[PDB]
Amino acid sequence: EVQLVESGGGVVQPGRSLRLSCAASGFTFSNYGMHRVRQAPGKGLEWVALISYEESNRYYGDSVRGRFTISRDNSKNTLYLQMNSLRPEDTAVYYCAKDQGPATVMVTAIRGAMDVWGQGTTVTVSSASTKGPSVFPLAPSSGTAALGCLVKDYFPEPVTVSWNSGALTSGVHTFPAVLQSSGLYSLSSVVTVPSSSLGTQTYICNVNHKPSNTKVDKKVEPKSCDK
Amino acid sequence: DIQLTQSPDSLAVSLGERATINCKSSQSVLYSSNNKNYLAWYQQKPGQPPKLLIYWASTRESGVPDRFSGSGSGTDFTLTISSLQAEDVAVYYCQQYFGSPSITFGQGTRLEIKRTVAAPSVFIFPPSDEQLKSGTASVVCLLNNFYPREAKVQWKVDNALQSGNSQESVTEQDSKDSTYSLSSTLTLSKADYEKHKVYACEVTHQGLSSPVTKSFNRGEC
Amino acid sequence: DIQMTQSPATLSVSPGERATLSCRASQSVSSTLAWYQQKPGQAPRLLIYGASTRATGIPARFSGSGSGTEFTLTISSLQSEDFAVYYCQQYNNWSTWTFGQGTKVDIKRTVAAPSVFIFPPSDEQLKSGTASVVCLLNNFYPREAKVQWKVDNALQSGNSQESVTEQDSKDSTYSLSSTLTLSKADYEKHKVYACEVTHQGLSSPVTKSFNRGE
Amino acid sequence: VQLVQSGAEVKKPGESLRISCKGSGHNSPSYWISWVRQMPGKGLEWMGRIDPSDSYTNYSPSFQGHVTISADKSISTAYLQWSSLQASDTAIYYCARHVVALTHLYPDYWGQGTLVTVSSASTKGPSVFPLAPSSKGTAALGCLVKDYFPEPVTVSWNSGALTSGVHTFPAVLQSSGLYSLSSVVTVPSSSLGTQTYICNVNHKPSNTKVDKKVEPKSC
Amino acid sequence: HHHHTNLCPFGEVFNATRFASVYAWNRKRISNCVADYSVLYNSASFSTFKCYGVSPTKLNDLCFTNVYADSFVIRGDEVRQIAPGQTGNIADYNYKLPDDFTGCVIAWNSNNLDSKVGGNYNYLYRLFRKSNLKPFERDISTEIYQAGSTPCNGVKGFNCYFPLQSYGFQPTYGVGYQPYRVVVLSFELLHAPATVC
Ligand SMILES: *[C@@H]1O[C@H](CO[C@@H]2O[C@@H](C)[C@@H](O)[C@@H](O)[C@@H]2O)[C@@H](O[C@@H]2O[C@H](CO)[C@@H](O[C@@H]3O[C@H](CO)[C@@H](O)[C@H](O)[C@@H]3O)[C@H](O)[C@H]2NC(C)=O)[C@H](O)[C@H]1NC(C)=O
Repeated sequence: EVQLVESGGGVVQPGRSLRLSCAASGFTFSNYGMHRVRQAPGKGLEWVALISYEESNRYYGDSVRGRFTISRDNSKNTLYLQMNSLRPEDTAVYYCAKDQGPATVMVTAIRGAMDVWGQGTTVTVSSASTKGPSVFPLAPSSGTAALGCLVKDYFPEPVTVSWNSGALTSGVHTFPAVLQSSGLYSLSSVVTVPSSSLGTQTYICNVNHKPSNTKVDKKVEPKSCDK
Repeated sequence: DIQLTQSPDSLAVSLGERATINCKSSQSVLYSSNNKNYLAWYQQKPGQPPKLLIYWASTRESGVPDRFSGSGSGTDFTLTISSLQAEDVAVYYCQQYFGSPSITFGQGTRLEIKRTVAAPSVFIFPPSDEQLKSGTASVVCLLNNFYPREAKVQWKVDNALQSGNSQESVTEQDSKDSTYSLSSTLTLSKADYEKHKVYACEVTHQGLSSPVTKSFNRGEC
Repeated sequence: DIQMTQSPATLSVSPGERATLSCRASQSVSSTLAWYQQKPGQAPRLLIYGASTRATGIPARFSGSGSGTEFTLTISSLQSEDFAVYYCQQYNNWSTWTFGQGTKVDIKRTVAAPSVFIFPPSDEQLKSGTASVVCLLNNFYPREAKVQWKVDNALQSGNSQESVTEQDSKDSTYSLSSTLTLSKADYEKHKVYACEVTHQGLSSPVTKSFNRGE
Repeated sequence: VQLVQSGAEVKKPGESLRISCKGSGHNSPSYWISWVRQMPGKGLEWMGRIDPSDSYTNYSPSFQGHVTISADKSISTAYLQWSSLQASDTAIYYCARHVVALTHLYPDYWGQGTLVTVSSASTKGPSVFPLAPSSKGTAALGCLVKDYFPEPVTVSWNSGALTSGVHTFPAVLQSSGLYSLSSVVTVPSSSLGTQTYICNVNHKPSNTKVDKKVEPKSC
Repeated sequence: HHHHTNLCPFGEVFNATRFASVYAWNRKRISNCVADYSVLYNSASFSTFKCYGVSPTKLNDLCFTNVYADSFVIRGDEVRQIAPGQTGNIADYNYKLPDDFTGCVIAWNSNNLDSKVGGNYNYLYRLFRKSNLKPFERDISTEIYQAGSTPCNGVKGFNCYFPLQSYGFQPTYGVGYQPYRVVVLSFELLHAPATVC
């Protein structure tokens, strides 16, 4: 079966280099042209690089023309993307794709399309240091009430949030993170519950951020404004 | 370069109904020799890589359900879904590979499910007492389960409309009632937060007859 | 090429028990493997082909299995006509067809230590110009055994040949002989002639020796 | 399905030789007959294979520059040929077939084999030397059937009166191209002075029958 | 013993130890014998058996003036190109069927026969070609395909590519890339009144 396993992504300082890999199986690799396509966070698809089946044709997008170098090892069936002098605009998920034809730009009659894609490597260019998040409660206000947890100031992506260790799933919304001006990410995870259970059911969110070896459980309680 | 322009940027179609996505190219994409337009269509669901649907403008990729169909030629192209199924909610890209300026994609069309207008449930959350001990105040405004996606949130601090200190995040369309949820985070310093008393967010949405505003008073609880 | 290796070297199974034979390939061979049977003095006979399919006309007690690199031949309820040597041959279509070394299937019996005797070359053979030193290992089990010639405590190699009888039809034992061949001039240069026998039935290597002219 | 090889051969080293193997009942003109070598006590080793119709060989790397395999589809016969024989080529040679069955391959008939003996010797009868019993409960004596050609020899003890415990080993081919054989027998040590032990060697090709008395050596 | 009562040697076509590459496909002419197509269709090992212009059931009841048996190898996803009115690298550049094709197409997965660990590169296919093949045309040319206006002078390189290319069949590949043996039967009907055939 067709299979493209990518690797090499990660956090890189601006101006530093990073080599992306892409191992292929299930088809005669030395015979097909390979593409590299990235997708910046929240943006559309953008073409990056291209190599021919005999590692001859090499073409690049305007934004990466000299900084990126594409190569292939037809003996190890692997595609490489050597990304040098990285900039923030390069932060994206990078896919490698197989061409239907040998990616021979001049033949034209044999021009192919993106047949099979890989799962994509995450690449983040930033001068941020790895940090675990702080979890702050979004306390329910004094028929149904809303509560949640605030996951603020962590790096890099991603985090995983559950409620009552998975016992609470109905009405759970965990928002995609937002990148703050400081360079760290911020995220919120909420859930709607009946107002009659705010005094009887203990609600605890379970945030897990593997890059910092951090797992936090935070008890969200109603702001007791009565004494 | 060959510029690809899809129409529309987003559309909603109810299940079992027909969806149609157009895509126009700058220069013609037609090798007159074989008479094949070199245009491809892709489906991209959240978190996944793209999935090839159509190539040669009108040829279907092996395994794609027969409800997907591409047509058009030259500079005007069309991707049509006939019996829109729940799993077809995704972004669709046209992509030319005429071989001239390498390869260019389209901006991508967002395909959501159409339903009855639904009003948002609004809740506001004051900054917790644990965060203010750190020096930063984060005020959160929630728009839970609404349709359609278009919504306008307006923060007000002592009746002064706030902008430039707020970030929003929207969930993808829910898988069972096909609604949206939105989160806007108003960030302030502890000193600036302690200078004003009335904090509120003003939501405007189609499902609402007049702008809704939820509020709390600074240090009132 | 694709090296085929089997295990064990030899085995011992009583009638009715289940023989288990393995076969390993150096690289994958998909499933184009074949097991054979070669009874003494007879041409080989096919048992399994395609790793698992039984050849028509073969008892259903034999069965093959495996895929890729490791395979197995199972003889459920071993019979008395099942004593032979079993190989595994692969036949991938555009490739050199390779062969295993084989495995010998015997009667199960208790371990027995060999009887070691050393025979000096007769005076009638020394008059001819050649000396043949024979070392005997009489009725032992299992088949595996190691003989090491020692001439004045110099381990000899390259000047000896060995011959083994078939498993005896009454006690299931083997008999092995090793003939150390030397010239009469080379034979009269040394004094001590010995052969060292190591075996499973022997706790330590047993050595029988004679001195030239004694 | 039926393959028929040629009869056993005997050649001097350096002489040319070609054995044959005719087939019948094949699925189609495009089969896969293959040659396999088997030395006296060695194992199986593949050599080559041809599709008669196409006559396309696939010699094994350890055999490529040594033997040539040819075929003539008119007689549906396969051939294996040596340009120059050496003593190492002395072995048994089988031909096996491998018909095609659309989905996969299938080996059917297996040749009975042709024995090849490369030796520069001739017909010679064996010398019989005694393996005397050692002066040191049971003792072992025997005979040495050395330097004879060709096979086989038959060894008996006391004209057939001593069959218990006799192990007549299969012969070995020395470097000299002649065969050597040993036959032993274990007897009670108390009978070494009261029971005479004689071994009857019979070698029909050379018209030789030797009886040799084996006594405890006199020191 | 050969007679015309003897049946046609379809075994030689289907039961060959090795097929030709699709760019240089083989063509056997079956003639001067009696053909029985009952054995062919009945076989449960044919993953593809599509006939055009004639139903397979009425094959033995038909009168042909001529029969062709073309045989080659392609990969699984390329089987659908062996039909009238198709395009692709195989139908345009390797083997093309006429629009009024009157015959049958028989295919079976041959992954136990034409794939080796490390890749069987014996099978080739023409990938580069200026204009499409005509129906039943065989191009065994090996001339370096010139893409640009700069001549190649027989040398491989940029804008100068070898027109042929190997499948490299490995047994671990997906069925869409595994080797499939194909047999294409071309019929030649007899112009005769209905009262005959
Ligand atoms: C290509 O060759 C295969 C292989 O034939 C094999 O080799 C021969 C030398 C003989 O030894 C065959 O016995 C052997 O299988 C042909 O496959 C065989 O086809 C025949 C009919 O053509 C099948 O016979 C039938 O078997 C079924 C049960 O499977 C019975 O119900 C029928 O009554 C009939 O006996 C036979 O099964 C089949 N062999 C296998 C292993 O499947 C194949 O037909 C041939 N193809 C062509 C186009 O010539």
